[PDB]
Amino acid sequence: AMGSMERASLIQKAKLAEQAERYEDMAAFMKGAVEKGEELSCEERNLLSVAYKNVVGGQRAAWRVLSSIEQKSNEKGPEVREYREKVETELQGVCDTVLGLLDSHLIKEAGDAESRVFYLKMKGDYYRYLAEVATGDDKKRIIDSARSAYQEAMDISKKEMPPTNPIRLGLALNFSVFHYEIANSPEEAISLAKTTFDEAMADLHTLSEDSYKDSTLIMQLLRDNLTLWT
Amino acid sequence: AMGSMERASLIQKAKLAEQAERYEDMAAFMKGAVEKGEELSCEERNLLSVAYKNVVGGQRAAWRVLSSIEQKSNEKGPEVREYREKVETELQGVCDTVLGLLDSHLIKEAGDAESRVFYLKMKGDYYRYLAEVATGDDKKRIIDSARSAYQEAMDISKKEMPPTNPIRLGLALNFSVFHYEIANSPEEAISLAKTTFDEAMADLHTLSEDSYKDSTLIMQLLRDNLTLWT
Amino acid sequence: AGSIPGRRS
Amino acid sequence: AGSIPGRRS
Ligand SMILES: *Cc1ccc([N+](=O)[O-])c(O)c1
Ligand SMILES: *Cc1ccc([N+](=O)[O-])c(O)c1
Ligand SMILES: [Cl-]
Ligand SMILES: [Cl-]
Repeated sequence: AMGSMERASLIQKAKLAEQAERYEDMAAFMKGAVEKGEELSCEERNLLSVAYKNVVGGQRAAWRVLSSIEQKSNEKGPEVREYREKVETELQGVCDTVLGLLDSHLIKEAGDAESRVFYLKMKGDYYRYLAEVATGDDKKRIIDSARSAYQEAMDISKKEMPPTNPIRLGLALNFSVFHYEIANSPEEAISLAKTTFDEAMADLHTLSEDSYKDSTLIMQLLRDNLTLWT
Repeated sequence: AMGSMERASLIQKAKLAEQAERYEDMAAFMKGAVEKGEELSCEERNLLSVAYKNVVGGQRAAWRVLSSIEQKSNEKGPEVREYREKVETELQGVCDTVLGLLDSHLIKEAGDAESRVFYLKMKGDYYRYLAEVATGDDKKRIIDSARSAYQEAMDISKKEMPPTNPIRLGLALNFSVFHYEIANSPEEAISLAKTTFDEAMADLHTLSEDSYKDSTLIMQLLRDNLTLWT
Repeated sequence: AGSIPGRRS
Repeated sequence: AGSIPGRRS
């Protein structure tokens, strides 16, 4: 529905939608901007990510509420299951949409480390969200798709980015959550978080005051998880 | 889209949607329940009201953000106006839907004071929301439609309900907000809030502990407004 | 100026 | 266990 709107107008309205906390609109505007076919700037990538993180975040929270009610019930009839299935299907649709944008054609055109790692982190995240609700023949393949995207992103970020780079840190944080919550590998999650934190600590001395704030913010999230896991 | 679902299943899913904070779903389920054509119970009326209050509340908050940005701009292009108009149109559509449910045929079948006052209060509220964004030939007629619904509700509640009845109190609260914010009648708003509060105070002695809590809760909201207005 | 919140059943 | 919040640009 966005094909008739200018790319720059879509970006401007995505920013307005964020201010209005209209994240479904924000996502539709950024989907339209992606489909114009041009690569995305750093700021534009953030807008895309923020929009869909909010949309799917609301869906995941609702799914967890309903899944919990459904587990307690296991006679109220089919309603809790039916409605959990409806939310689940809508969530899977959003994840498929984001993954489709990455595959057509954001990732293949992303040549710089900053953009390619960003998109591969996204790919890992949205397969992780699919894995959270998966139960059928493809649960293992979904998990391996998340793992593979995260791993490629990790390999690039370790080669091409300093240990304090916020995207590198956020990727490691989320990959560690993947290990702990999805892959049943809590020791791998703990080891990754610790090594990521320690390598960043040792590189903080190179940073400006503003970069220091950006990096230590995410380092605290790694620490919070380690405190919860150990 | 709800014609094929049982009335009781729609009500059950509206309750689930509230727990999941999926208020657009909740509203659609309760719209489906209304369209089954049977009158609504006290609890069912509350579910209908809660659902649409949340939906339109989100739209009103977004409209105010965008309207404020638009007023500051008055060159960024037509985008802020266009997007404010889009939100405004969606808000008006929701208000029209609720008003359509009240007119077809909730109000005409509502014979008890509790149900009729409840629906007429709703009618006043959703015309008030239309009035908040109105600027054209019909702004005055929209305002008078809100006033007329509130007034009929007030006349019934004063005849048929005790001064501490929570619906009577909430109606008076919202009618006073109408006077202050929409009708440019701050003295009428203050007088209504004061008289409502004082008449309720004098009737609290008749109430149980639980009814006392229900009534004093809304009385505090009247007091909060009076503190802001005087 | 606050109307009825009315957002929780 | 917290992932990146990532909900504010
Ligand atoms: C994935 C990611 C990494 C870092 C930050 N940050 O705030 O620096 C995000 O918002 C997201
Ligand atoms: C309109 C209205 C009146 C009273 C209450 N209450 O909480 O007692 C509402 O939620 C809504
Ligand atoms: Cl359903
Ligand atoms: Cl628009």
